[PDB]
Amino acid sequence: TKTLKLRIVRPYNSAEVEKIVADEKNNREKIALEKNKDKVKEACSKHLKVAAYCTTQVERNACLFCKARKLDDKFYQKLRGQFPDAVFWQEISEIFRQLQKQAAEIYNQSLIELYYEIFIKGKGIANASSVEHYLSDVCYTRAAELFKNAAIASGLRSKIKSNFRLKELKNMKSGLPTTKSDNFPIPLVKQKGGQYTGFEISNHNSDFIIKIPFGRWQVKKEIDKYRPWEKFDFEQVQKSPKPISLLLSTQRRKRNKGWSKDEGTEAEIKKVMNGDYQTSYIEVKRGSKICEKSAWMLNLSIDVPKIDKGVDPSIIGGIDVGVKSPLVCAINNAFSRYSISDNDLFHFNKKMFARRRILLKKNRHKRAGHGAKNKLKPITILTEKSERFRKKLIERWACEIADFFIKNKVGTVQMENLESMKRKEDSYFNIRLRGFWPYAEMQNKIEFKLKQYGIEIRKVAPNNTSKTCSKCGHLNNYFNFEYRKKNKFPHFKCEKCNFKENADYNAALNISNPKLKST
Amino acid sequence: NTITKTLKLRIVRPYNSAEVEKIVADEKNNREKIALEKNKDKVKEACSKHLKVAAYCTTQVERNACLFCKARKLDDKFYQKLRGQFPDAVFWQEISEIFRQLQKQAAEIYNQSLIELYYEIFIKGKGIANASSVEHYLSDVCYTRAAELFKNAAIASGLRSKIKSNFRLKELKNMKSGLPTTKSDNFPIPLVKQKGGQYTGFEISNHNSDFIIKIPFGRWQVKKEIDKYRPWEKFDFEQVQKSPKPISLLLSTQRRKRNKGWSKDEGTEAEIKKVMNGDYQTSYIEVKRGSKICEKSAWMLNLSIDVPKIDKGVDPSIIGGIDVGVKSPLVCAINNAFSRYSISDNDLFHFNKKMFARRRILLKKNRHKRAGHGAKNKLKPITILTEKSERFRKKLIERWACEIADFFIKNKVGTVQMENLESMKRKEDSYFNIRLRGFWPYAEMQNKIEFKLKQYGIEIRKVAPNNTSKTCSKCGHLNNYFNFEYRKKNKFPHFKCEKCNFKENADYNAALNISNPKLKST
RNA sequence: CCGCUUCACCAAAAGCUGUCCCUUAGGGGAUAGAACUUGAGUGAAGGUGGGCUGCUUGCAUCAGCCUAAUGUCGAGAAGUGCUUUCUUCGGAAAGUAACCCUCGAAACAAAUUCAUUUAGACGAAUGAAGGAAUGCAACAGUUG
Ligand SMILES: [Zn+2]
Ligand SMILES: [Zn+2]
Ligand SMILES: [Zn+2]
Ligand SMILES: [Zn+2]
Repeated sequence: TKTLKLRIVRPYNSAEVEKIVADEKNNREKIALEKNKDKVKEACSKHLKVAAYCTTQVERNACLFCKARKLDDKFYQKLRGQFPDAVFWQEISEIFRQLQKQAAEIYNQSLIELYYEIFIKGKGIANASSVEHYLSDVCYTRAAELFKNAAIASGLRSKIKSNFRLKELKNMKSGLPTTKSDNFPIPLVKQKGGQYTGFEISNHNSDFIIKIPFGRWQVKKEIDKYRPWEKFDFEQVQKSPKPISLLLSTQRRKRNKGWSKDEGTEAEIKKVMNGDYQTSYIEVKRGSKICEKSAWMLNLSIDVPKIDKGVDPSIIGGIDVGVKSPLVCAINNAFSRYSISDNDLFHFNKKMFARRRILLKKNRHKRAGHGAKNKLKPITILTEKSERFRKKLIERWACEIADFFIKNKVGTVQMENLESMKRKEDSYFNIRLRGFWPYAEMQNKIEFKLKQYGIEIRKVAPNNTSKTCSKCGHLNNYFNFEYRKKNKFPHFKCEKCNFKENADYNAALNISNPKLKST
Repeated sequence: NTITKTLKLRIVRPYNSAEVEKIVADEKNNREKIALEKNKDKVKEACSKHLKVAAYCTTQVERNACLFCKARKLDDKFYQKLRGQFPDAVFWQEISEIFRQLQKQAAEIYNQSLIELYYEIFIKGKGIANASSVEHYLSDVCYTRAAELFKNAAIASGLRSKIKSNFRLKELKNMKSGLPTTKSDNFPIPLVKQKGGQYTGFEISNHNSDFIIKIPFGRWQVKKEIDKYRPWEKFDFEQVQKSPKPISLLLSTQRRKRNKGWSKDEGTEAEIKKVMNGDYQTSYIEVKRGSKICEKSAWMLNLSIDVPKIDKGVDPSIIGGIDVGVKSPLVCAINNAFSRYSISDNDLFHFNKKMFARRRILLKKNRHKRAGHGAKNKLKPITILTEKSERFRKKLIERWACEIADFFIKNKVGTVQMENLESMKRKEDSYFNIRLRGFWPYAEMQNKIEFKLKQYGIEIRKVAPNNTSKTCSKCGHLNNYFNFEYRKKNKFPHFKCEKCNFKENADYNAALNISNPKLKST
């Protein structure tokens, strides 16, 4: 099962109507061009670099040109009068808010009525069959006769059946969590197996076209003063449907910043469109980020069974020591990296050193009579307990690396060899931690943890890492470690590739290189 | 006309009687005399409170290296003797399990009454319910249920007043918010008794320079069924009028007497002093638990009080304004007398940055840090440091608010003008929102500054907030060039007018706009 | 050690200027200048550099105490997941114990009990009942 977040700029009614939209958008754009001959000098971005005569590019957010490209609902209303089946952005966003508040009201009121029905009249003793009877006989009919698409009512039946828990609240340990109606989409479920193909998603220019079936939604004569939204009907699909199709824009915003694309999900959407990857859920709500809380995205939810893979020796991992981290892990194929935390061990050594230097100043003439026997008594118990802490921390690190590789499904990791490891000046060790460390138990515990998950070890031990780039083995021999402390450990810039890289990840990439062999 | 407040104080012990308390006070005096003549000057640590009355020694100590005060401490076998001697007397363990049962039952009845009233308003009533219907259904359901379980009327009227002050009807009418429901066991019992004119409330008695409150209560009895599923439901709570047993508590004040402000008229010690002196009749009594300290939680107590407003020289002809700054957190601006206030002395954030580094290194990889023992323990260090940092933040905010109020009383402004909240979250010239991503809650800050200016009768006017960082203040010349990235790339300079050459602090302009009275409110 | 503080000295990847291109939505790359700044750089000094209790809280100091504590564990089985059995729509029951599964566990000091090798000290406890600093600054709170 998965949840996949895509965006929408506009509906897609037909071909020629959105053609007319683009054409008259460009027509107002060229009217803004030919009118602004030093009437404004903001030089909207794009508009200046394409064909214009303006002075200064301003940041493309408060300039006059895109407001002209921002179309008007007078023109949209005249378009609606030529073509009544050409619906637009405000119409679909009103329908979004209307269905969202509809489902939120029906959901919350049916929850509280179920809770009351079970626990105060019937005294808390019934079955879940009565819950399903309330579902089918009350809220299925309510959502199917408030809007005549019964599949949405079945999806709400599924949603409330998941969201209402009888046996939890039987002990009254908590309460029913209610929303502020900004956290609530609409189900729009179809069948999983075969017959209901699912939302008829097609391809477009690096983007998609959805098809969501509906009815007629006659705009009512009485637009209610108390109720600012409910004026539609959403008539029967079995009598007279009219499926709304929308343009699914693939722009994923990165935390209120510009337009970006993430491509770990586009292949999954293509797998939906070929015929496999049988999704059944289109959640329609706002985004959870800044300024996407007003623009309506879409959420495709999918289900796949647990198809296990295991590990394979084609994937070849690497484990290297770090300078900010005590260790790092790297895979030669994908990005797929992993740091190891430092701060807990750092604060622990800080407290241990502070305790030691406290005890080494309030003892020097204070505990008399014994000599340095009972002066040395409390530091030893500290050191056994510190050693047990270091052992448990190393076991936690080994289990973390094992979980990392098992999620990444790596068959074998090439781990850098031990005597070569300890004789390294670039490590996090031998800089602050001088030499006081049990390296061999760490290696043996890592190997035992990995072989518990069944992953072999290689001992490849190259001649010179930490300055050879993974893209091209230039052997950038100006990376002296003295130079690195002289530049306070800067990035690794492979100058022949113009390859600026986090300075230790490439060192971990050299250990994952399978072309060099073991020892 | 009046401003509400609460006072949080700690319960020391259940004050029992006059005779039994005379017995225990004389027993403390007896132990003091016994260890007075037991020590034939094997001691030189007579504490300061003892050198005046019994001094055969050398020096003074810090009132914890004493022995006579240590002799005043009472054991627990003598309390078992007092348990056997007086079965009518009350003691901590019984009162604590009473209050735990009361917290559990009050939370359950509060949840059941909230969903009951939501049902009888919106489901069966089809949403057809004005506010008078809601009060009618409050009195119809919640008071009847609470008097059906608790034979007290005080707890019943308290639950009705608490649910009335919690069921915010208009937001759940137009679907604007979420239905409340509690989760925590730290749920305070409301305890309302009225106070208007021919009634007083709870009988505050200053017996011997201390504080004794008197909660009316019935004669509880021991249960018979003790089910294994729910342990704490183990009492009966019989009727006040058939069998009154007033639980009377003692609240600590010895720490408050040693403050700088105790012989004054404005610090909260003077409100406690007037509560001792008859007036400031309380009405609303919360019984919380404090920090979990040493296997036995110290139950706090909250005392409502309707203080009259301090006059303190108010004349709303004078007008001042405040902002959010970039060098100071808050800057205050006087319209005409050219007076400015700022606060630019604290080292608070390396502290909150070490905790946030610790939270992030716990949070982002929680998978093996402390697993196998629930999620209440898995976030246990985080909860202690978040509560302590929010307490530090609230106390710094209240110190800021008192400095602001002292400034405005020093410059005699009768009414202050403050920004709209919907703009304050979206105001990126702030000293906040650039150092801090999602940390600070500003609604509580504004509530504290609103209350602290209300404490001198200075009113707070919501204003038109639009583009205040660039509109000038000496003359309204509308210098709309002073953009955000323009401000960053000029190294955060002075704002200067295009034609006044008004080179002054930009945030000080951003409040001297609001300090000019010509802005209409909203 | 210190990604602790102060002082002094020192280096510039990160920030600015300026240049140039590419879409210029997000911004991406390099070359010369300065130190506001930075530094997990150097030297002198001191300093829990984590907490707990001290009677509502915070900072600083002080008295005593805990710390492997960002740790490690105790008990369970309300819930999540998983196995088996049934109606086979949909859930139940038995477990299992992996779980952002549930409840918990360190911290002033008098005094008391029981026990320990020989009145000293340790252990297990006991557990509220004004036994507790100084100085500044405040001190409506819950719920949503
Ligand atoms: Zn523009
Ligand atoms: Zn390379
Ligand atoms: Zn004394
Ligand atoms: Zn101006």
